[PDB]
Amino acid sequence: QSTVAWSRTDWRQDIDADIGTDTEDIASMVWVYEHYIRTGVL
Amino acid sequence: EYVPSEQIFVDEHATSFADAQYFCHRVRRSKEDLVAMGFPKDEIEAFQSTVAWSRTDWRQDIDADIGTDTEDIASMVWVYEHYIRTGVLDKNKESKLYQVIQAGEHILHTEEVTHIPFVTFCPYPIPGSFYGQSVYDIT
Amino acid sequence: ANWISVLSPQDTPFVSMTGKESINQTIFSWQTDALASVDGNNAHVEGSRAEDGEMKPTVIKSNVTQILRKVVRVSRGRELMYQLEKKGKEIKRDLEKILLSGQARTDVLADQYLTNSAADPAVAGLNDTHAARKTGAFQFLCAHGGLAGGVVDKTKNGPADPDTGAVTVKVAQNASNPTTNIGFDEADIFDMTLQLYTAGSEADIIMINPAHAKIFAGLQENTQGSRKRIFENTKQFIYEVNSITDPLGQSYKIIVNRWMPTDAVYFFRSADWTQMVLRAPKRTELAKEKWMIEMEVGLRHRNPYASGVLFTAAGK
Amino acid sequence: DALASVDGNNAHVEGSRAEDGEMKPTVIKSNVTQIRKVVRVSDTANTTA
Amino acid sequence: TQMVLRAPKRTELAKDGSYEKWMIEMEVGLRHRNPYASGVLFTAAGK
Amino acid sequence: RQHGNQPVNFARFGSRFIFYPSIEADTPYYPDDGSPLIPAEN
Amino acid sequence: AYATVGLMMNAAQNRLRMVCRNIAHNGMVELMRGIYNLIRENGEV
Amino acid sequence: KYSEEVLDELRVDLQRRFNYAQGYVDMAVKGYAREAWEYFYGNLPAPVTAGSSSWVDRTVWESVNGTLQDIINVFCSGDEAVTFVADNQQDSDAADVATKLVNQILLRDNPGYNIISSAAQECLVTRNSFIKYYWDEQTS
Amino acid sequence: KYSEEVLDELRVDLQRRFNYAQGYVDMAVKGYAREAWEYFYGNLPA
Repeated sequence: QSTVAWSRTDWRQDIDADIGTDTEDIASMVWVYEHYIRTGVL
Repeated sequence: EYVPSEQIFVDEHATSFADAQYFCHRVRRSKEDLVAMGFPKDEIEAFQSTVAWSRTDWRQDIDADIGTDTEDIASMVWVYEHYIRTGVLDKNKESKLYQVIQAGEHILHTEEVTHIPFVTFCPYPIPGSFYGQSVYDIT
Repeated sequence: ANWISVLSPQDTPFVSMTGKESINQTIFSWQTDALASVDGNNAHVEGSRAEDGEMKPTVIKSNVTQILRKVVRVSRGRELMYQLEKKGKEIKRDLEKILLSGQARTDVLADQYLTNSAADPAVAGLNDTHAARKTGAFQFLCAHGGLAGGVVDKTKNGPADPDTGAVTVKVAQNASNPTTNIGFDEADIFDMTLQLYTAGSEADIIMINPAHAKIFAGLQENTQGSRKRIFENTKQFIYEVNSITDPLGQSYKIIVNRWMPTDAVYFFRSADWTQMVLRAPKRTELAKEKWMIEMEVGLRHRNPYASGVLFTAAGK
Repeated sequence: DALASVDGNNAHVEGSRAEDGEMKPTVIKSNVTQIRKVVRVSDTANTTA
Repeated sequence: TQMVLRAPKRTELAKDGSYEKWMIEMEVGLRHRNPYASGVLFTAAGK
Repeated sequence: RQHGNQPVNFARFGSRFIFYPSIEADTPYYPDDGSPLIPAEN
Repeated sequence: AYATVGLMMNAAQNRLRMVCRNIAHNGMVELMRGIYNLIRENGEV
Repeated sequence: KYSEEVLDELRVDLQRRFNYAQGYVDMAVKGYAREAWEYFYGNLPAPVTAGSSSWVDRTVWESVNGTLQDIINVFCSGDEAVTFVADNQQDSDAADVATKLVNQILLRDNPGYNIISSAAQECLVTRNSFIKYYWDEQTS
Repeated sequence: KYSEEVLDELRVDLQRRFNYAQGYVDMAVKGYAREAWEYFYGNLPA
């Protein structure tokens, strides 16, 4: 859905494709999850 | 110098020159500049982007001979220039950006650079994308 | 809904692992055979009296380039660009499938490619003598030992290089089962590593069809009891292998590719293989409303005895 | 949609005609939704304390 | 993805006096991107 | 056919009904052993 | 600037001014900044 | 002294929270945003029939531009973005400094114009848009 | 001290990246730009 809505904002891009970056290359972009949470984990 | 869009090639996951990971730009440079950086003993290194250009008008044909002899050093030749953000070295190293300039099955120059000298115009821009809109699609 | 789902299997590791190099002719060539043998004894009695040397210079090898069309015919909205990108991906997949096949270059010219004198004299005036350009494949350039007409034979080992006795193409012999299971032996890839080390290839990559990874996966275990995994309070069940080191000290990284023939395995190397291209993919139309693609490409290999291939079957 | 099978015999001849290609439609899928609970009680009370 | 049509949407049906009622209008739907993309295996071939 | 949720059309080409969408039909179970025809799908 | 009679508050005029402002902020200014960073990081004139 | 069991419990809680948040947000926002973007270019109304020649009327795009032009003429019209103002003279010496700093950081360092244009054009069709700022600590 | 194997790997990676970028950009931009230029002179409507 996060990719569908984006690739449908236009009809040119496809975020889930390979622009040419090698997977082992350190600069290879990867999806990370950032979160802000109010909770007593303690 | 101006640069058409028919001689440009970019990745899909990019939305601006900043986060662009790969950016290519075919150029037509004489054999002189190439001899200045590689293969001095060999100067006979011959060879959609043409269709879109020859269809912008109906007069020019980029893939023709305007009269230049192939052996003449000033004979224009297609070279591939690229800007890539990648750890070609040990991936543990930072994702360094690098400019490469190559010819057919031969690399001529490589160096580091922290800024793309290219600039793009984006009328009616489209957020989250590298390409904006156009009057055609509107009319 | 304003989108479409497409599987798009696009591994293509080989194409990105071999790079590419432009050419200026439909037929390219290189020359490299070997260094001179050792000859063993080389004692002398204070006198040369040579025989003009035993140089025996290199042999000249060549390869041909083929054509791929993948026509587009229009009689989602703008389906043109969609079908165009789909056909582009399809032609890329077809290239990845072909370049790793066992094809053998076949054309009217075999070793006298030049023939500038003749060069098919009966061509001009009628222009309908068009033959079919077929390029050399992977298994053909890796020091093959035959070919079933147009395909490499998968039951005959290759010859030996005069520099040092090495057979870089061998018929696998799974000495573990009584010729019932079609799988690599435990010591059949190490033989390839030995042969390569003797020939000096320095390859460090191995492509494999997922229909064979189970073999290397189980290789980490056995039944005799000399190899077994352990789990010291670990919430993991890693069942995979991605690196091998023969007793000779040669590392080998494994990678999986679904576009390989099941009855074969390959030993690749980055620099030893290069992708020669003459005509880049161009979107255009025929003579004086269809669209089409045309990509002239050829295969080049630095030296046959560098890369290695191994066929999987039972002897008979 | 699903791509087509990969070909391994692309050896077309030079200066020839553009052969008709393989083109297929895009399969579509559909579904439907589903529909409550019962709140049976006395309810004669709850008006006073 | 879980395609929802309307949230529970606390609502009432009617009133006969003290005989109160309440209704819910939950409506959803399920979709799958590709049928041949999520695998399942059962146990069969018994006896 | 040239210029072409899905309505249906049919004509009469002498002695043949011609449907555009290329619909497919099937006949039911023929058996005369005192059994029902068991109509067919599509 | 010409609020006397040239209010300019026309749909087309503003639709055009928006695109020109986009071009300026994403175009010329970036070009000048790049040229400045370039001349400032090479050569002795 | 963070325990791994604590981190596992946190991972589980965060995973379930993300699952619920996605299940909500999808049908809450994105189901509408997708079709809104499709209408932006007039691609949602399909050609029901060839003989119909369903010429679409690009109206959403028109209002979007009519609002975006005024928006940019409001904020991005000035050479500067903002300018802090104080209430006493004891803290006026810092107003100009903070103003210069933020203006430099926003325009002379970042493409504030593009950021604002994107946050605007994408907000009027997606029901919202977001901007974010972090501390970049790059090093060679 | 740049190795030739490093340069070969770089060539392969760059070639595949250019292939993907072309396959995308073509249908993303140029398929529309060609017809837009054709409409510029009114040559598309036949």
